[PDB]
Amino acid sequence: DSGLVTVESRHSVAETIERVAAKAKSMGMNVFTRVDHGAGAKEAGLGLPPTELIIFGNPQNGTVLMQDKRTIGLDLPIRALAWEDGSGKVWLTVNDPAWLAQRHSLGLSSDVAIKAMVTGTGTVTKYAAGD
Amino acid sequence: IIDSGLVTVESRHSVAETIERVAAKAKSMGMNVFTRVDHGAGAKEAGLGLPPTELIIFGNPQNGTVLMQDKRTIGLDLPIRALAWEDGSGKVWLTVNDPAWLAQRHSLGLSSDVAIKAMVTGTGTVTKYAAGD
Amino acid sequence: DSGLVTVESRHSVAETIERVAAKAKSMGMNVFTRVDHGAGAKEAGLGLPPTELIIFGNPQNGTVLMQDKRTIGLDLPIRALAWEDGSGKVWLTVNDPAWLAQRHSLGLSSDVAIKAMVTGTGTVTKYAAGD
Amino acid sequence: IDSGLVTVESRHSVAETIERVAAKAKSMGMNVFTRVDHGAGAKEAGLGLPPTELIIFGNPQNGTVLMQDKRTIGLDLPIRALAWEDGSGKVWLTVNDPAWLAQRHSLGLSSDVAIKAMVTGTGTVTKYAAG
Ligand SMILES: [F-]
Ligand SMILES: [F-]
Repeated sequence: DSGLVTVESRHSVAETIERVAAKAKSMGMNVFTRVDHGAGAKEAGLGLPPTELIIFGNPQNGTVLMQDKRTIGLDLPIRALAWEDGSGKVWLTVNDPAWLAQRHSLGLSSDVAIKAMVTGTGTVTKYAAGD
Repeated sequence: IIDSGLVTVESRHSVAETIERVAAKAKSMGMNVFTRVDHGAGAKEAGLGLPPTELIIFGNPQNGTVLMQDKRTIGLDLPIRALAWEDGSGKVWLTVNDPAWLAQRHSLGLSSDVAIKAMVTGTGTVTKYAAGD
Repeated sequence: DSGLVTVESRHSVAETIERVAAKAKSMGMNVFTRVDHGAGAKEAGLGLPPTELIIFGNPQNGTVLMQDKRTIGLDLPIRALAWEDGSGKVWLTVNDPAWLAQRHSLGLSSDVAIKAMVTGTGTVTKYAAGD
Repeated sequence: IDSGLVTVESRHSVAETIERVAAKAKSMGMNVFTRVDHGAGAKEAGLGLPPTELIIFGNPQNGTVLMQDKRTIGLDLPIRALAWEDGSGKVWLTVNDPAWLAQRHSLGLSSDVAIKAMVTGTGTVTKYAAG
């Protein structure tokens, strides 16, 4: 399994990302940065449809994860990719937190924090992609 | 130290200097530095303990765009990420993704082989310089 | 004579910043970062209503200004501040580019770039603050 | 009258001067918000500009106090510093005079301590970075 969770969005790429930020902030998560992959492609002289990455998370929860296995800090804070395919359909892609826990071999001390990350990712993803 | 696409080497420098060496070597190769995330500082703002731990995000947009033209989902795992972190015994480690592992995860095709090899070269060169002396 | 331009916004602080970003990108400007002053006050245990800064600009235009007087790079890229007052009213505050031209003693070689910055700041502000 | 710009010569390259700003600032408990490579934006624009980099950093607790007095100073916060190399190879570090910013936004007497802290923070960081 890849651990990639991709859902269709009812909004454009820009609006989907702003819905991720708005919902993450309202649940007390910080927004760290946004990486406009589409704009980077345009400056390289290459073609790419709208593609944006947003990085967000709750450092309280992420710290407990890293206290168990520090290498998960490579994959934190939470990342979400909104992108438009060639047909004009918009998708929203995130990591399955349980898959991330398996990747870094997290233990029982991370259990509550993983479920918090599962709930946070699901709530933000469902809100941002739905109406 | 390799497991599940994670590559970890020991660094001869502090966490801060290791991240500075990542940024310097990447910029000298024409790559851009996108952001830095101080996980250690975030732990302190939360009132929790954590040794120095810092993430840096960098890469070459020309190479990354070619990968995303193949499978867009790899844009979730780009730009390149590196984590410098100090353990309890005072040792400093540098952890990066194996680019060939990230290519499998997103099922990249033959048309990405040149760009994947370039990503492997950039990752290995930055990591060797940052952790070495 | 502060060189501050402040107009009422028809949108919330978050929505006003989103409209700044969307309008800037559609005009070929890059978005460099966003600073959530209000969230920074909350992390410090202090009170502050919604307050957000966004930094954006066109490097082609900004480079011309810095080729003239490099110190203007301290005040570039373009900055915009959306903020809510105690009554709930939202404001959008930007620098007058002509005032920025005076602060750094720009010359005739920057005239086209200053006009472009005046046009860019004016177009982004009216769109974001207007409905 | 005045410009409010303080420029000192640095003994280090542009990149090293900026990294020394970040290192000193973070050691004092300030956050680093972003860096803007003006020189890279010039090369991407196809224009010639020597190395030029901006860094944005500050103490959000001290910034919040100032913004509680006059919110518009949030347009000019967090603290900004510009390292740049001239045509002869000399590197300069340019910052805002915090007292000049207090004048610009008409800060009152209640901000005087917070203004002094910004003066101390700016001077301490700049002396280390350029010296
Ligand atoms: F601009
Ligand atoms: F500050």
